[PDB]
Amino acid sequence: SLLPVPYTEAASLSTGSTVTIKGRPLVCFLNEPYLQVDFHTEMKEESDIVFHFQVCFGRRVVMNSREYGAWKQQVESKNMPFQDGQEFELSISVLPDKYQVMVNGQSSYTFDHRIKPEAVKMVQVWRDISLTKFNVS
Amino acid sequence: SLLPVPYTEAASLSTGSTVTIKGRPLVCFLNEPYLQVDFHTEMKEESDIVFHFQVCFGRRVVMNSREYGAWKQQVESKNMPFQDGQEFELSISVLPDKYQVMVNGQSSYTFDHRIKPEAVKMVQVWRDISLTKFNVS
Repeated sequence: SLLPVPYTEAASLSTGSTVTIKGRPLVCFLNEPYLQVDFHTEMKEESDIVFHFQVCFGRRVVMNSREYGAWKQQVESKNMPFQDGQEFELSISVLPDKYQVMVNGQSSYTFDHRIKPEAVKMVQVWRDISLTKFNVS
Repeated sequence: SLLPVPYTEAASLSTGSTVTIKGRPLVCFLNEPYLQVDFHTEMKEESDIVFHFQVCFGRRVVMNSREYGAWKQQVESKNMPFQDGQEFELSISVLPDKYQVMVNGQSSYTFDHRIKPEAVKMVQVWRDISLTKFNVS
């Protein structure tokens, strides 16, 4: 029932789209496992990133974009709704002005659009998780 | 021919021991894949770490120890012998005073012993790599 990780899926997004991910960190929070979700402009892994969401479980979350190969202004959050050793459900909704990140049904992070979500062609979910579900509305 | 990752093996070390790892990052350096090698005091993942070696490919290496659950003084290196998109051979040798880390046959990092290497009971190799070989002399 596990999906391969790194997980790559071609995707198209617009206002109203939701990306839902169900997974579990591979190790305890003391070990600082990571989760990364990247919305790419092309199927290639080295392409630009419209939205980069990286969790360091139990510590912090960083968000950014990678434009013409360069990381832009990093946004950091210490909000940590993820629970040690538990399965999580993460949903990323495309709103007119921003992305809204729900964790286990709780609004947890937002990121204003820097590039139109229509530029997205691929989503990659990777780092230290097992993945059971991935869906795009 | 691939080994499972995270990879955990019971181990005993002393002066003269060598831990050899052969693997490949799962993604390009632009994506900053990580490699982590931890020498633990017990088979449990949450146990103390005598030697923590973490690579952020193309950026930096950090080394530390985790004693009674707390990270101690971090050591950082910008030395980056690892090559983008290539298979690497990493060897960690236990010398009387320190660990010596060879990357593709080149001495690349050292870390003075903070705890006797005889305290090690397990080695864990994890993060964003595929692993083809793991050996302890």
